[PDB]
Amino acid sequence: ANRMILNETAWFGRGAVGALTDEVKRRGYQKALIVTDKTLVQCGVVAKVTDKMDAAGLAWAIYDGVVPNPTITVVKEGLGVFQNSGADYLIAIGGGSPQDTCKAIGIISNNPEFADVRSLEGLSPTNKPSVPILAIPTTAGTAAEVTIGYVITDEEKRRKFVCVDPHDIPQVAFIDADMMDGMPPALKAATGVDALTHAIEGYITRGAWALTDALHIKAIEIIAGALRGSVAGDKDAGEEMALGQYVAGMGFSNVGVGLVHGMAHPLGAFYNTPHGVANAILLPHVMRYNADFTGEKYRDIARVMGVKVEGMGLEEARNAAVEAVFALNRDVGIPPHLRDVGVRKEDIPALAQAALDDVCTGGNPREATLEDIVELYHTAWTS
Amino acid sequence: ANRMILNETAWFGRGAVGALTDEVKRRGYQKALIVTDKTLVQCGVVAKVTDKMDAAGLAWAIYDGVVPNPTITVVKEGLGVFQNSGADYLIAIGGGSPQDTCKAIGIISNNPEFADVRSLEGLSPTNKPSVPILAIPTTAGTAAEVTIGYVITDEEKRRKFVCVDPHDIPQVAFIDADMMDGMPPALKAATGVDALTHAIEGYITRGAWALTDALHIKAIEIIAGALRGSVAGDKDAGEEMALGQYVAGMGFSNVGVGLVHGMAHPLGAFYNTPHGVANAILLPHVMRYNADFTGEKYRDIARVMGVKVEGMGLEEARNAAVEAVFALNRDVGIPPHLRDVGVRKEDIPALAQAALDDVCTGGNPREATLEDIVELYHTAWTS
Ligand SMILES: Nc1ncnc2c1ncn2[C@@H]1O[C@H](COP(=O)(O)OP(=O)(O)OC[C@H]2O[C@@H](O)[C@H](O)[C@@H]2O)[C@@H](O)[C@H]1O
Ligand SMILES: Nc1ncnc2c1ncn2[C@@H]1O[C@H](COP(=O)(O)OP(=O)(O)OC[C@H]2O[C@@H](O)[C@H](O)[C@@H]2O)[C@@H](O)[C@H]1O
Ligand SMILES: [Fe+3]
Ligand SMILES: [Fe+3]
Repeated sequence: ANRMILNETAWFGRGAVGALTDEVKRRGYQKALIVTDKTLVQCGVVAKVTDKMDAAGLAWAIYDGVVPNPTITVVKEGLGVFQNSGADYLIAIGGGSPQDTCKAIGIISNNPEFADVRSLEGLSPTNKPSVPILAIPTTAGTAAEVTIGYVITDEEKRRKFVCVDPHDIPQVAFIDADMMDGMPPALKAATGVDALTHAIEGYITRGAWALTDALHIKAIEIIAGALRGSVAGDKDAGEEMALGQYVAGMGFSNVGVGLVHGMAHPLGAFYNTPHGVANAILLPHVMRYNADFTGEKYRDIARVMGVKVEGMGLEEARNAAVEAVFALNRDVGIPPHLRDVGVRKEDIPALAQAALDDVCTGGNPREATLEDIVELYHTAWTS
Repeated sequence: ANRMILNETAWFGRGAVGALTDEVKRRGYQKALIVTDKTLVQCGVVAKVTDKMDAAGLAWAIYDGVVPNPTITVVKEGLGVFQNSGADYLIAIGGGSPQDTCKAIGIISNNPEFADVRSLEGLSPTNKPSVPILAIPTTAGTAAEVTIGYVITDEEKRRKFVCVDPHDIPQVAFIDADMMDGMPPALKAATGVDALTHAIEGYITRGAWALTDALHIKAIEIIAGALRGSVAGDKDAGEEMALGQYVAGMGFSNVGVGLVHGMAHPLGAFYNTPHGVANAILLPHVMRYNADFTGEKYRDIARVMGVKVEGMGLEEARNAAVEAVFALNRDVGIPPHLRDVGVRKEDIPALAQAALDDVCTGGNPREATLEDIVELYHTAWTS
């Protein structure tokens, strides 16, 4: 049998954060700890929520110590602030980095034996549900509001580790493009191709079945339809992106992804590479590697990305899908090679070993060796 | 902004009830009341769960007093057993009738002021969640396991009333075709077209939006593909129906249905007509009537029901959508006329009034008048 973890309650559309104060009152919670980052505070995005909480008369403290590719130190610091604050619930406001940090804090608080943080890696054997989380994404990106996965950086061991736990599922998700509009075009592109990567990897993942197939092929159609428009400042396309990224979440959380995420994670660990930029550069090269092990599925990807596949042979349709991704990356301004984002040639062996051991690689529909991954890094590295 | 209530946890596929004993142990629950009917006990369907519970040493009691179109009397009786059972959670085993009875019991148990049952009608103003419910459907049919609506028969007022309450959502759903196989062909046919009615009405309902559109159109595709096979005893067909009927639920719960359900409920109240048969006979007639208020959506329906809709204009396509429904009904042995199932012509005015006042009607994409519902009943009634 196949398990699906989803949000019991989610609110969708511009003004969705409007529903937060009523949801909190209904659940009888006392005091929030908002988990977020310096930018989202300074930019006024956090105030969009806190102003409504102030008006509703709902108490909150804040932790904005989160940095991109959040570290063990960031988690431990956040858990301390959560403890000193007297909060009884969590509000995650931001992208994957603040939301993953929130999940770790929420989990360790009710599962104190995991306080070293790195011991959460894998299928965390937690006995207790997280401290309730209310989740408000600010990127059109990670779907952390609906997934059971979170990614923390172990700096001592220079690796990103994936934690997978149904106990970390937020009680309510607020998916509001008014929280997303501040994203610089480059961030919309990076988080948008992260979402496309979730949906493409999820579509072809080893554990894929009919329900996740339906969710993923819909997310690919929405994301591929909307991302250029959203990067160009189109407000309706940003709302479409907000839905597409979430629908990708509903799928990949529950079945897995593949070698793109496997190879992206060590780039974050080694260089602090933005996760979506890493995914974006790797994705077409990994799709090529995986192509002959995906059955009819690249035909579907090509069709909902705007290719006429009607009279195409299967290998022709597979190339069309790969080229459609190279073209999207070009159109939204992601550079074509890993060298362009500062990946060192010397590091490929260590990166390849880290990728081989990443939790995500297990879902890849083609079984990757060390030599395959070394070669993929090289192919993606330069022309 | 649009709200989605879904199951936080759900298990899908043949053998999915195998996940029940672990879900109960992880939630620390001490004793179930199983809410079901005598037919499911008799056929050993209930034993498929209680045998697994016995092996895991999990305590249960049974209430099997549920009848089709469950009554205020049945709810009060089951409630009485729950209170004297010492149970701390519920397992609903059966179609809509047990699952809806189970939700009424679980709501009233934790919201005792609703003991008269009829005070639940509409957006039930409950302050507390239901007693936790684990939902196991045995028809390929109502999606009661994932919806927030339940339907009780008021015998003194001769009407079915809808109770809509986020507090009633089951904690875990187990969607297991093995629990469904024993449906007589006629029951697979009726519940299957109920599922199709949810998906079609959900797709064209007034509250419809992007997420519910994608769920409903996918559910129409799965059900149109699978239903003939499942009725004829095909294993895989039955598993596809089990998924499709659930996917329809994920949508219609959250946005509504229309005049088919509005007109079906009075037939249940007046004659105890099976819900699915009532929906089946009415569906193609009401689609016809709605056609001109559904923009392009009947184009999409005809397509996913296997009609080459390429050359066609909007009215060609609209009519093909309707005939695709007409044909499916015939093939699965559904009476094509209301007079076949003992609907009396004299009652049509009274039925029309009840249908105009049924909440499901409010979601209908075309705003119905009394005389329109009178005419639709007459159309659906004759040979
Ligand atoms: N609406 C916004 N407007 C402006 N800047 C924003 C906005 N939302 C986020 N940012 C900024 O974008 C930068 C990247 O934020 P992240 O949270 O790191 O981005 P995201 O891609 O959503 O999350 C990545 C993280 O999630 C994991 O899945 C992944 O492994 C990685 O750790 C930060 O400086 C953040 O302040
Ligand atoms: N697996 C099965 N095998 C054999 N018989 C079965 C099975 N499942 C159900 N039945 C029998 O089918 C009959 C109809 O069962 P219901 O639960 O009434 O059917 P369903 O269509 O699932 O629910 C209808 C109810 O749901 C509401 O949406 C609607 O208003 C109505 O009250 C009953 O006699 C029941 O015992
Ligand atoms: Fe990702
Ligand atoms: Fe129904």
